[PDB]
Amino acid sequence: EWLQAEIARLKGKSIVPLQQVKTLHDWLDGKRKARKSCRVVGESRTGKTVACDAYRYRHKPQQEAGRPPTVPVVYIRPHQKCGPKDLFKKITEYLKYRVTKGTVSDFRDRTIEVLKGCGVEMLIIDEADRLKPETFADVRDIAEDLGIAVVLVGTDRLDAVIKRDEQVLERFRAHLRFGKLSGEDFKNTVEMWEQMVLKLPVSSNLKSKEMLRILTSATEGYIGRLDEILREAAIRSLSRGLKKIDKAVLQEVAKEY
Amino acid sequence: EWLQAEIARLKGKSIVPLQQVKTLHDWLDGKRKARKSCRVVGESRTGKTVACDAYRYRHKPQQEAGRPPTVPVVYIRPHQKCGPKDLFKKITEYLKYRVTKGTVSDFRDRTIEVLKGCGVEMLIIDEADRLKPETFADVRDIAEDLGIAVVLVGTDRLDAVIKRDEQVLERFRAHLRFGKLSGEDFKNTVEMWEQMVLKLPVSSNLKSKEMLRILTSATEGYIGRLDEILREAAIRSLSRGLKKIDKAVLQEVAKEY
Amino acid sequence: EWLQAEIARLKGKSIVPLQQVKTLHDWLDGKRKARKSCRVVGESRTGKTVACDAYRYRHKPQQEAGRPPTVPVVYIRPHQKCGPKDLFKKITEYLKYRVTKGTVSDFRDRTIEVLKGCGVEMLIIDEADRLKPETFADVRDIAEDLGIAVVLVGTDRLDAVIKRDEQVLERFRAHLRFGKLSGEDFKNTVEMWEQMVLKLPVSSNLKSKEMLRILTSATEGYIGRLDEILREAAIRSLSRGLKKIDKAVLQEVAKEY
Amino acid sequence: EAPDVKPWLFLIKPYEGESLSHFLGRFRRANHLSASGLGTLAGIGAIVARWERFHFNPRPSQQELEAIASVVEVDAQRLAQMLPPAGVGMQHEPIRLCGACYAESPCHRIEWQYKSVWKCDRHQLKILAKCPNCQAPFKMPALWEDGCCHRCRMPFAEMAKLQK
Ligand SMILES: Nc1ncnc2c1ncn2[C@@H]1O[C@H](COP(=O)(O)OP(=O)(O)OP(=O)(O)O)[C@@H](O)[C@H]1O
Ligand SMILES: Nc1ncnc2c1ncn2[C@@H]1O[C@H](COP(=O)(O)OP(=O)(O)OP(=O)(O)O)[C@@H](O)[C@H]1O
Ligand SMILES: Nc1ncnc2c1ncn2[C@@H]1O[C@H](COP(=O)(O)OP(=O)(O)OP(=O)(O)O)[C@@H](O)[C@H]1O
Ligand SMILES: [Mg+2]
Ligand SMILES: [Mg+2]
Repeated sequence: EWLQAEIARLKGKSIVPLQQVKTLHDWLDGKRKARKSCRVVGESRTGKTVACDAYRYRHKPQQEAGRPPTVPVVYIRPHQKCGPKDLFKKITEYLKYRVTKGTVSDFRDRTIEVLKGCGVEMLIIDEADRLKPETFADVRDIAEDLGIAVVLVGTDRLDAVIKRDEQVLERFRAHLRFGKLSGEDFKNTVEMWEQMVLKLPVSSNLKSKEMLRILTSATEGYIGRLDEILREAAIRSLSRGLKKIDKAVLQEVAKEY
Repeated sequence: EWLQAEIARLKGKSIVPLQQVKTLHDWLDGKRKARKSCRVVGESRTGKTVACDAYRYRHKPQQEAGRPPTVPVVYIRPHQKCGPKDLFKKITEYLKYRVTKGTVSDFRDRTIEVLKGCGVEMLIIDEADRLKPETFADVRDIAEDLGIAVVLVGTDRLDAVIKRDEQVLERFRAHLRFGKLSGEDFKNTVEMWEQMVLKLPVSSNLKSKEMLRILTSATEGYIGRLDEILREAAIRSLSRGLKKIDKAVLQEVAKEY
Repeated sequence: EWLQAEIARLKGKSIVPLQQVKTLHDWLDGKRKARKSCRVVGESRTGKTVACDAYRYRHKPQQEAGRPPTVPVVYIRPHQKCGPKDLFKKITEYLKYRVTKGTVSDFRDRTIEVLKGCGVEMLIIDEADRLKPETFADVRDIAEDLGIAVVLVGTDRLDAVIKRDEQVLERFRAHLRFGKLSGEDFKNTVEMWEQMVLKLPVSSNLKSKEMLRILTSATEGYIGRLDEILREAAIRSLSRGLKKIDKAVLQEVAKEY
Repeated sequence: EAPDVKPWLFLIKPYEGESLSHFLGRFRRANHLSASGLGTLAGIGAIVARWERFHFNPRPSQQELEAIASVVEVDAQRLAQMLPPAGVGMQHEPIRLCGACYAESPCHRIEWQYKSVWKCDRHQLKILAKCPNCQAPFKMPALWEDGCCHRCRMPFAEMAKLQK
């Protein structure tokens, strides 16, 4: 019945344009035209990884029948304590280059060789604070030896990791900060989320002063929490047979968090 | 499109004949004829790699009709945690004497045949502290066996590595320091960058007291930042259709740092 | 706007040539020549630190082509509970070397190498009483081993700390003392502030008996308070459209102290 | 994950008559592979390091050429044209060169290793078996990276002038 699909929209993930996302896309384009490496910093629930996904999608690969593809933007999330062979394996896999085995020195040479001719312009690294300290040398090498901009993405832990090596601090000195929601921006967001994401059989009227009090204490400005609290309350309302989010179950959900 | 022809120029890198470059080259020559090893130290944005590279190109390898090329000067940047084989392979491939599978004793016997016959007077090792501690045995060996000057280039950490091994500390005791710009020298360099690098269709007059305040705060004397900030501000200005850098656009760029 | 610029001027520092500072510079120059360690003592608002910074800038680094600079005066200020590694760390940074990971014996051995080669004649330590008691062993050691005048600068509490250690007191007995302003000297100095610092559009007549009573009670002879009070009285008066300071407006300010 | 790319390599097109040693050598420079690395990717192990030396003592089987065909995107029947035809005896000791034709197509032709070939018919010139100036014997054709003598650095195209 109709009730079964509705978990899926709620559970299903989506991207909503927001001021913070637009700000990055334009700044990254300055960096990509200029071929300047830089870093993006901010708290872990500000939605940094998602903004970078949205950016990647705007520049599709071009592929002919025979020769290899043009791919302007590369995005990678390293694993914890990611070493040199692991970094080169991820750059190589995001392009689906078929060769899979090799010595660390062979992957190094092979990675430089697939970034060239393939025409990469920007390399984005997410949770870059996971990089094992010696792998920043292979990143400094990619950045100086090829006309490729490198964009490190992380939390305030990224900085503490950068400040331990003058060689790295200086190539990556410029940066942009992802901030939290507040005031009218938090209010307008909430409203967008109701019209663009929840779409329930009857409005939940979230901008009301009494509901914004409950959301603000529950979420403390993180877009992450706001999305999770709202969807959880919506599904949990629909499964109880209500046609909207009930203030009573919004209060119940906000009690767990 | 005239606009496009120019942004692709400002994207690229160039060399300016600063007093610091002429100072290095006049020092290295003494050492070359004297055949003595030495090291060069300084902070990571002082442009050590560029001044050394520019030197390498002042001495084109020569060729007669019969015997192999005579190659007075070699420049190499090794890989992080560089082993003995990795050092020998990179020396050997710079000289273009390609070598097969062999064990490490075979890489050494070939490293000496390619450094002999072919005149080699100086070896330059960039980022010398990428070398594993044992490889210095190979570096000393070469330096003492053949009349080849070896120059080690690096940051303050390089000396922390060297002072661990008294064997190395003594062959490479003499040194030179790359330093940051200041006073009249920063101001003269800024005026040089404007007429030499930027070449914008009307003057911006960067040596003005008001602009030197912004540049001295933004760059802190590193030739790296000075070159980076000015290219970034010129590209940003031209993309807006401005014929010059202005005070407000230079501040909007400097505020990212 | 005019007032805006006068706020932006008067919120900043300046240096006035005064007898106390000319006396310090003649005294320290004798100690730099003769290489004897000594101390500068006096009350906390006498301007000992402006006198020492004014001295440092008369002896800037003398930079040659390829050696480290000669740095006649090194001036440092320790953080609270300064240990043996923090003293070497700051000496090393002040001469622009990068400090890397190692143990205590390494910082000390490296400190002596950068103090040697680089001409160093005098070391000035401000707020000397932030030093942990054991670090004085390293301060004496340098002062005896190398041709270095160490100057300890501080308040009367410094001597209370020093008298706890017979070994140190005897290296650092020679002293110059800063005092307070009085009589003709306080009166003459007030007029120097009007002509060189305040720079408002008409004479405030601060040297008259009726105004000197206000300032004497307000400042008690400390150059610090005199500076601070005449700057606040100038700022406050300019915002109300006066060209000068007057009896009531200066009493309005003084009544805060 | 990738944004809709097809799995790929730096493929190369074979020339009109090059030897299997030379072709594999080009393939493992277009992609940066070692000889045992290419053999491992193909799943035939250390076999490739014989074929680059012309050590065809046991000849390349149909199943081994098909394994290489799955890497290099050339079918087993076009790979077989880079080897001697059935009963055409080759020699794998003296590597040999025309050099006059190396300006028209920079490759080692398989036919220069046949025991029956002594002159190139396109140019009516005697085939070389050493560098005409320094007398050095040529490297195996997989290693023809520079297209010149490895000892005296004379281009193979200039050995056109020094033969017959
Ligand atoms: N622009 C956006 N549109 C819609 N939802 C968003 C957006 N940005 C973030 N979110 C929401 O944020 C949550 C996921 O947060 P996300 O992974 O983007 O955070 P992050 O700051 O990248 O995390 P971390 O730094 O810890 O890796 C999801 O609920 C997702 O819907
Ligand atoms: N001599 C120079 N003339 C012109 N531009 C220069 C010069 N030196 C440096 N630059 C500019 O500043 C940048 C930094 O210089 P460079 O990369 O050579 O620094 P470095 O001291 O070798 O760095 P590191 O020590 O961190 O490896 C260059 O990419 C270039 O844009
Ligand atoms: N000789 C001077 N010339 C110009 N301005 C001065 C002079 N002496 C003091 N001042 C001004 O008055 C202030 C008085 O503080 P000062 O810098 O003298 O501190 P200090 O007494 O040396 O500090 P400490 O607490 O360490 O003893 C200075 O910061 C400066 O603004
Ligand atoms: Mg993320
Ligand atoms: Mg460098």
